[PDB]
Amino acid sequence: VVPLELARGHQVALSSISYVGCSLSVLCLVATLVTFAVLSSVSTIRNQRYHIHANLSFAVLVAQVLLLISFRLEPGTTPCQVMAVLLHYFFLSAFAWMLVEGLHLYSMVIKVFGSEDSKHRYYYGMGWGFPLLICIISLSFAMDSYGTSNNCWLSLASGAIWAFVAPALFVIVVNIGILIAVTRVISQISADNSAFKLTAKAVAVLLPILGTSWVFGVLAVNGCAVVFQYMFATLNSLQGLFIFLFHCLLNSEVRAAFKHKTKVWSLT
Amino acid sequence: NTASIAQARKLVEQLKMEANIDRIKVSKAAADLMAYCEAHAKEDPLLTPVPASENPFR
Amino acid sequence: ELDQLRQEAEQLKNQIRDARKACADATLSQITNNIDPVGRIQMRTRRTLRGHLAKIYAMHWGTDSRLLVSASQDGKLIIWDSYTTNKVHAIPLRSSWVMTCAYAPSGNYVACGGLDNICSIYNLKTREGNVRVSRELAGHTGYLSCCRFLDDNQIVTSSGDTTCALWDIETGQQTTTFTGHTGDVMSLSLAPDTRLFVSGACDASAKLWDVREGMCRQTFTGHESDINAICFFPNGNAFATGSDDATCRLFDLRADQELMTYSHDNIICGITSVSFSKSGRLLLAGYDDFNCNVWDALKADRAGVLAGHDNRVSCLGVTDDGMAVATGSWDSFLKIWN
Amino acid sequence: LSAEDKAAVERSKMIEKQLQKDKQVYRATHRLLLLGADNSGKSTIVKQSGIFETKFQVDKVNFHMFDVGAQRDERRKWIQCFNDVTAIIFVVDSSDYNRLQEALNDFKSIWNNRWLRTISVILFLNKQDLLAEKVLAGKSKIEDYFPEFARYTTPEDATPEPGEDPRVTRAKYFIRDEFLRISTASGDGRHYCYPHFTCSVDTENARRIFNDCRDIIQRMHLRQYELL
Ligand SMILES: C[C@]12CCC(=O)C[C@@H]1CC[C@@H]1[C@@H]2CC[C@]2(C)[C@@H](O)CC[C@@H]12
Repeated sequence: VVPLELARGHQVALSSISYVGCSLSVLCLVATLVTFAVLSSVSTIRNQRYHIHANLSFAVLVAQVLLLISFRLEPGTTPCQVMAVLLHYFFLSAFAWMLVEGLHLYSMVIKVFGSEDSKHRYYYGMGWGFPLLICIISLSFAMDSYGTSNNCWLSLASGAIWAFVAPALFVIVVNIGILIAVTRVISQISADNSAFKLTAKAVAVLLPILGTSWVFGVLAVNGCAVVFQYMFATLNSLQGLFIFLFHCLLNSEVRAAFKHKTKVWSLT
Repeated sequence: NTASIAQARKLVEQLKMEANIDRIKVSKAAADLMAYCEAHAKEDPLLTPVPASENPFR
Repeated sequence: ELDQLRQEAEQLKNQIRDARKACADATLSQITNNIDPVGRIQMRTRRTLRGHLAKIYAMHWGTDSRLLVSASQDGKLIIWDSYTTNKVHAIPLRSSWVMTCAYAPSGNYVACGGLDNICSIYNLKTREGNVRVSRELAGHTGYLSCCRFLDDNQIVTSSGDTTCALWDIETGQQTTTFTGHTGDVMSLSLAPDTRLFVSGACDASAKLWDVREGMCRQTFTGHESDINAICFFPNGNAFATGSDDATCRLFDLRADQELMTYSHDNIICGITSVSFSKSGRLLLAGYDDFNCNVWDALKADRAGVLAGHDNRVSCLGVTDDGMAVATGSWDSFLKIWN
Repeated sequence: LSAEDKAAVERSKMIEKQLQKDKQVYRATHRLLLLGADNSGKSTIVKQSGIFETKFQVDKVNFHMFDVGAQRDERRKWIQCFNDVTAIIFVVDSSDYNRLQEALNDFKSIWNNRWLRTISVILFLNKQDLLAEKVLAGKSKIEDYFPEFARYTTPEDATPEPGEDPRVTRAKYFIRDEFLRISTASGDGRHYCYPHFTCSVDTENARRIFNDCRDIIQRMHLRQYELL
């Protein structure tokens, strides 16, 4: 498909916004990782969900740092192709991890009876490994399509895009279905009583951690892409900022644990 | 009933027994506590820190 | 009659309180000030055991300062060793809720109880086979609270029938009932001499009880709350009681009057467990404020905080040799300090 | 760790394996506490010396019910241990028009417990087949006991049983409203009440307890995820 990313009136104010968003995301994500690592002795941060959060944050952090390094790198040199392979592997891993989070949410809400079953091995095997299998099947046949004269990324006109867009679409449709079901359940619950507030807060919380903002990419690649690239670049990027501000400074569990840890530290 | 009078007699003889417990000055008890806490202080490895050599939890 | 009894039960109390007051002329705080304070204590846990499943209520040190026991809602009793953080036996039992543990002086018998109203002992050192039930005890229509071994043959216990009872393993019969308490009794401790023991109740009172003749020896003043736990001085002439009034006091046997008041403005949560050290200078109280506190028993001055527990503490004990202290909390964790 | 403690570590490993095996059974079971006074359902509900325990299987879900029959009138000093139950089943006679205010008072006392402001309560009902013949004949009309019967209109939301005069539905919703009036004054946290109507010889109780527990767990999980 024709890229049609930016030709004349959208190139600027795109790389600078990317830099600012990546810097803010990396700072907030390293802060979130430090907070998660420090607050690990408390028993309230012991369930499987916080493990998913930690792995997803680490994957997003490493992907953002790798992309930032990728921007400042010459094309047509072996490290560029190596780091492009790493780039698409890490992005696929992040997508798989958000899919795993969606599956966990579906099991926790719709299927409340059986939430606690110690599925650590299956969750890790679904998160990692699957991107590795996709990478090996892709590199068994497609190897020359890992470098472009423009800059070293995954090529567009070669036709080896299938390794990313198809899993993206699968995760997106699964996320849409799960979000629709959860919103229906929460609206049925909230109907027994401020109507906009609960649903708006729920969708805002669930947006930038489950990966539902990637739908804009399909419309950006094909369609009237003159006012949508701005949103596509100014949203998906600040994932670290959104995840920090919504699941470290506003979560109820982490605040109490932090207060208890501060009290313990000040006691002795 | 008879049970009430029995309880009355029981509490009466208990209270009468409470009237003679050979009450003595409480300063003697304080001095005894002083002596016990002073003499029995060396062999307590809680108030006085003990070296790690003579410690079985090292 | 009733009115005559009520009238007579006033001047006798007045004269008893007058006699108690006349004995006192200077409390402990006026005579223990020239002794140098203990100082800062930086005790930290050496190892964490963390082998349980749910909230715990009871713990007890062994005679040789090596083995200890604990109980939880899982219905499992586990004999536990601190030197090599191992375990010896796991005891399942019928009732899923138990709030009583006891280890005999001789490392043979272990007794457990709860609200099932049945007291069951276990023969650890069986002749030929595994560990099984030895003898059940019944006769109380209220929930058992705690029990403490006196010898390998006899055993005393407390229940929810506002009365205390001692039982003989042979013939399993209640030899001498202990009556004279209105509220429920939820605490009981023994003495180094196997002739006297005391218990506390929820009616803000404690009673001195004699094992042999079964006659209440001494009464005690109020505590403004319900007593949760009690202990006994190794010397055998004093003890400390706790309650939910966020205060602890020390009562000596000879004087029969409180001499120490352990109160701080910051603490408002109640007490749960009280134990003494070997020398008798330090006592530890398990507070409801998610932590434990030490107390210089000779004065009124906090000497450190044993924080580090994420849940409410239930039981706390000190080994016989007085070189370690163990605490238990509702988070199914066992913490021992050097 | 010389060549003496090699057996102890493997014995501890065996104990750990046994405890891990027991963990699944313990975690796959919900515990319920059944309250109530005399002349209530009790034996009839349990039909399908310290404490009694019975178990039932519904929709391949394990359940654990508990009750007492020897505790004294003082309900404190032992309610503290019941701080991890899923819900508290409450049973009310509701057939005899007397001895009803005390039930409401103890229900309020249980609801307003400081240490128990986390568990929900399922309000059960019984003796429906006894209410009908006692209300259709006027000898013990409820108006004398509660003078506020005149000021009562049946709620707009209703599911009346077929072939029932309006007086019996009015009495049923009267009892429901009187029971639920005290509940809404406090709470607004993580627990709600749940009125129900079941006969004595029925078999639908398990379904209602199942769905109520499912709703409670769903609400708790939504609280946990901060979404709600
Ligand atoms: C990295 C971004 C930004 C969003 C994303 O993560 C991938 C996507 C790939 C194409 C990039 C785009 C940022 C802006 C670029 C780099 C334009 O300069 C041309 C290609 C665009």
